[PDB]
Amino acid sequence: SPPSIGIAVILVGTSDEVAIKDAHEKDDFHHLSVVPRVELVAMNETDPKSIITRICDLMSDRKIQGVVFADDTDQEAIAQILDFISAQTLTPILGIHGGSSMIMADKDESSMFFQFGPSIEQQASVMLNIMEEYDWYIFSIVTTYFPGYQDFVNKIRSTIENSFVGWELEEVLLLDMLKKLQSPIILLYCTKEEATYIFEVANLTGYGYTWIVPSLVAGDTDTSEFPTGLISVSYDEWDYGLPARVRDGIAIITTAASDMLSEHSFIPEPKSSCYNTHEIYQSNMLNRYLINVTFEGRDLSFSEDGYQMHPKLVIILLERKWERVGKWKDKSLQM
Amino acid sequence: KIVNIGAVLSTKKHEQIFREAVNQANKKIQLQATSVTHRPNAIQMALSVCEDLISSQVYAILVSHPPDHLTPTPISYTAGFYRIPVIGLTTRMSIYSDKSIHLSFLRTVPPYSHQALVWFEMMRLFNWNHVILIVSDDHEGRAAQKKLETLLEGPKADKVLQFEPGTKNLTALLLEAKELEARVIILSASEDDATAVYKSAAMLDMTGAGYVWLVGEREISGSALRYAPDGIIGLQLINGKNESAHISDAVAVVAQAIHELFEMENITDPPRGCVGNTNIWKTGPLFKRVLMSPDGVTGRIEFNEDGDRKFAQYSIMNLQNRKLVQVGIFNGSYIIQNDRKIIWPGG
Repeated sequence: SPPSIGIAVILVGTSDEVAIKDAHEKDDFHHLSVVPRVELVAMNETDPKSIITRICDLMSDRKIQGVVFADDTDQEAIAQILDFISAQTLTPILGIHGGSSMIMADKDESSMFFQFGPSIEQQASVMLNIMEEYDWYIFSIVTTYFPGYQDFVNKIRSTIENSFVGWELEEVLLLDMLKKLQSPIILLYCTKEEATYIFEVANLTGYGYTWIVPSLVAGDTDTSEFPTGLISVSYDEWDYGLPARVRDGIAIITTAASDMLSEHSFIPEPKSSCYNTHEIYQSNMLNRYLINVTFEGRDLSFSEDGYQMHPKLVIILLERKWERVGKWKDKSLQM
Repeated sequence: KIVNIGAVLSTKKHEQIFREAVNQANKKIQLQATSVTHRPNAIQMALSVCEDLISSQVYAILVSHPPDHLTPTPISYTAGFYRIPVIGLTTRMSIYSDKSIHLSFLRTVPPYSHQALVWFEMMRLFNWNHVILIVSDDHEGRAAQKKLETLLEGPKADKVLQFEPGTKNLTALLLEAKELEARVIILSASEDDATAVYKSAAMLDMTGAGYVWLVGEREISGSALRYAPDGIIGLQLINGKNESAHISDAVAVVAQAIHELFEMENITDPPRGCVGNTNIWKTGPLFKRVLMSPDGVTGRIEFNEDGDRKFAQYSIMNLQNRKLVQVGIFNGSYIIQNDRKIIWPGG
């Protein structure tokens, strides 16, 4: 009875295709108005032409309703390409791992690309909640001109402006790539390449002062200048494996399509191909269902700008040695 | 070594100039030209950059937006996988200034947001210390708001009112401008958005004497000029839409920069095609750092921190008797008035 929709689960150097197959192939999406017909594609070539000529060919052979993309790189240019793909075929893509999940604020108005990951404002909120836990109400901020810079500073200053407790923001600095100032708790915000040059001063650090940067600085946690005792916000890349995310992305596409058909009595006609175009209203309706998918009680909603509303975030300490020391679900910190 | 420099230009007439510009630029390395036209379907344009440009080991791609619907995004993203420097020549929308999305982009034209830099001076030239800023809830409009705000911050004078793009009836907003005792009004919208404001303002008597309409280039362009109010002041980028002069200038730029880059050491060869090359051009970021860090056909050629063009003049325009007049010119710092007299709305 329930119609089948075609979801492409594309894995770029993303072993193992077996654990990913078996995990989802027991989820009975009946009790939904729509059930998914999943076709994995294992690829080794991660360039713009290969990714494009994979998506488009899959669209022209099979009826592709959704695409779920997982990656094994730290290349953000992946995400933009797929968000560029999303918009020109008005077909949903979910970047769930790797560069496909490297959050891309400010993207195409027509886009249906959504990423498993948090915003700059969300992790800033987690930082200030860490302080609210252990009473570090005196801090600074030190920022580069790298984008999202102000949005970060804006989020910090906002959450404490609209408050009664005694927050004391010392000094807010904006490096170029040089002055000295003494605050016990800081908030560094920059690129991991520029962070090392900034971290190269008084290896300011190492005595009685903690430093706290997000995923933008921690970067590839499995990869000199960085302080010991650095605390970071990052996405849960330890207890949330690729099978679990492929399966979650499937559930999101399938539930969105189902809710649309149970209300509008039709789901979008899959896209003819990439080459042809001619023969928008269907895309935006599904987009509305895509960003408000409640599954297993768990709220898997998205922002209209492409990040998750409630990402599984973790607070990590820096031997090697980034180690999880806290978890964040909804608006609380269990550390 | 042969160093080829790629281009995505308007028609064959312009690709001709580009190969001629490379020709008159070779005066150890030889520069050769590889050029294509735009592909109206942008997915195929992304594949054309792979198969016709990067397949030739390109060291930089230049991209002209023709006089709509063709953006440099397919070339920026594809070349932006590696970081082969992409030098836009025509498009001015500020989405291309965000370095966290467009990873190797320079452009010999200022973005539209930078036109706020002129209105600032108009205010400092007319003692306008209280403005109402009407902008579209769009990346470009808020780009104007953001830069006008920061250069005002030395934003009480800035009273912003937002409208959703595609809004035909704007009586509510402008009614609120009336309630806010509006005098000088700055507007940042698209062509067909500015048209909507223009008609809504000429129907509650908001274009007459006492009102000052200060406006950029898109709002005094195309459809919007026909219904733009009598007395409005617009802007116009000098040598802006002249694709030739920008090809010539940017070819001179990449030439000098190729020389400076080979003066350095350990410069690798760019990728040869997309399929198989999953890694990044190692000496790419350094090459663009060279490009961002002379004199030319369009003017003092120099870029800011984002790769956007610095030191550009604007034709300052006033709409006299339903016709655009140049009442002045924006040096690049000071703003200079010519012989013609200015007429405000109403007179």
